[PDB]
Amino acid sequence: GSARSEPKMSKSSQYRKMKTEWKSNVYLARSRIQGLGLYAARDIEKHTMVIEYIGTIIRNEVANRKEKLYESQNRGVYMFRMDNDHVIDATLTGGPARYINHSCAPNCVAEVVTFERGHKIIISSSRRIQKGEELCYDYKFIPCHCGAVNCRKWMN
Amino acid sequence: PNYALKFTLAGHTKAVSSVKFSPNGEWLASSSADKLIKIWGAYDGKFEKTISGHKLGISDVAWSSDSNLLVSASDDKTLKIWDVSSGKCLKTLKGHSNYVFCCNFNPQSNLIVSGSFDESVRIWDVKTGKCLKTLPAHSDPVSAVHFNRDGSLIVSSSYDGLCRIWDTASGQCLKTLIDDDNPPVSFVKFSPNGKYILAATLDNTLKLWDYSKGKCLKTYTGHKNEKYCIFANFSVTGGKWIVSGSEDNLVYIWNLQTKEIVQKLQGHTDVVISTACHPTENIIASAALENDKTIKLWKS
Amino acid sequence: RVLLALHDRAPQLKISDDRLTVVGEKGYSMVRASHGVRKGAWYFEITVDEMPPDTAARLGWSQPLGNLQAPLGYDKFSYSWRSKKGTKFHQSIGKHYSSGYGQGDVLGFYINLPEDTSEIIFYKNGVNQGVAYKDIFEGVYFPAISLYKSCTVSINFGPCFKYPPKDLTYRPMSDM
Ligand SMILES: [Zn+2]
Repeated sequence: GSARSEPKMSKSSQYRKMKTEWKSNVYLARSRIQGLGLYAARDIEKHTMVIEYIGTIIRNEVANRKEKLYESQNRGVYMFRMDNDHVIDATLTGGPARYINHSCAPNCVAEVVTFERGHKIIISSSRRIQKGEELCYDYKFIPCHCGAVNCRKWMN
Repeated sequence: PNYALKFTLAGHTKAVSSVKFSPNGEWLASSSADKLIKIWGAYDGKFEKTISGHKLGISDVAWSSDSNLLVSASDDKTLKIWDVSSGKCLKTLKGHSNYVFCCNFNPQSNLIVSGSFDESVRIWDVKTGKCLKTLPAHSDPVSAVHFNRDGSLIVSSSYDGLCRIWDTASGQCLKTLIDDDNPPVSFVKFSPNGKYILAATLDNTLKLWDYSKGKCLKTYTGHKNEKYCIFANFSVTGGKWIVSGSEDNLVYIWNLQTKEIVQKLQGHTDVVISTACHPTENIIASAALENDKTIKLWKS
Repeated sequence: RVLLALHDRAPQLKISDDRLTVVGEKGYSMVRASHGVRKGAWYFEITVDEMPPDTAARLGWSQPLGNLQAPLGYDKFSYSWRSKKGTKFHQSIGKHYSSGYGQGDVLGFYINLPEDTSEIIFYKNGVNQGVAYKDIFEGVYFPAISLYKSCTVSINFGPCFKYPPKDLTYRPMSDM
């Protein structure tokens, strides 16, 4: 028994009110599912906005080389698609939201509100999320390490 | 450079995982995953006593000032606090949920780190043993824990080349180091000053990484390390020497400035899992896995 | 008439309103022509009018089932040759061929296609650049363009060619 011997094989204005408080929203807190997560030192209320998925826009084709980039330094395991047209990166320079994990009871979903500068992934709330509850979103595209009630223990 | 074979340490039921010498020339036990720690010797293979009674295989065992006090990083998700002349379970460390890969007593002999894979890494007390902190040690499973010359810094290895020098008093590491490879790093360690860390980049090029700049000093050649676990050693007995482990039934002993192939020593029958070094004399062991089941001592 | 196509485009690509010129988009996405063959030795011309400093643009034959968004040379459907440092590409891998093309030339391309009863040759000011590879696959052979920042290249299909060589017996595509 050894793993060593085995080889390793109205919306816009309130949204900008949320944009004026990104230091004030949260701090980078942990979660014992895997490493970090995101907690809050406050109670995130109903219809409270949280975060926007920003970063580096991939074109239509550049993901076909970004998948080769994933084999050097193992850089991005943090993916979320913009659309059929584009993908947004958060690994070289961009959004620091690359530590929003997932449990099979996710407390947030993905919504799109479009500015003049294009479609933007916008997060709001639908309930009073209390202090210290991990924010995590459903994927809908490796088993989990959360230990949740009525948990699928998968990704999507 | 005419390092010659002296002894042979056989008598194993499973594969041998590690050799780690005593700090002042005392002992070298069978630190293996065979549910066995036989207290073998470093000078002539002097068999002392039998300390066993485990549930599963030990990834690596810790060491002490008198080379006696142990703690088992076995694969049964548990850790007992061991003593040589006791044979008794003192307490039990709980807080892991996967393979307990590695655990250490610091050179001040007052800490028990215990490395994990799903980042359930907890730094423990030697005396009490109370649950303190889960640590986000990497984004990957941990493959090395080590304490430096004095005992305020903790280096840890990753599966993408993170040389995170974790702080003991606070818990926030300082500097992030990187390479253009995507290296599943099997092992990192400190130095006799704590400034140069030898990581594992798996294209037959292992690099000795700087503290502040994160550069390498001298990138070696001629070695074989692409999949299998191989330790990292240095020698201060005479002049400058570079000793490492191999895979092709050889013993890797070289010098730092050369970066050449000047000495390789046949005599093994398996991938060398482990070598180690001694501070005052050139007493060097060389362990291997299940296809050898021996630990061959070397001496100039 | 031998011309371009309507939906052979990306929305960031601009096929110009003359159907004789393509306007470059600053990224790298593939635009292709519309009239090709499957078997025989055929010919057309791409007249490269104007070029900025330090560019990257690849030209060559292609098959329509490739990538609509790639820089040319990404697939086994097509070959390419770059305007900087002159490199032939098979699935876009650096294999040194020549030195690339500049401002004021005509890139008029030759094809060779046998059958039981195949190479791609590039020309530049009439210079026989050599052979990229041998024994290419079966399909319909369109031209293909991917460009730098918004430069100016022209296409040509008429028999009044600007640089007609005298080394091979070729036919214009406008006979279709
Ligand atoms: Zn869950």
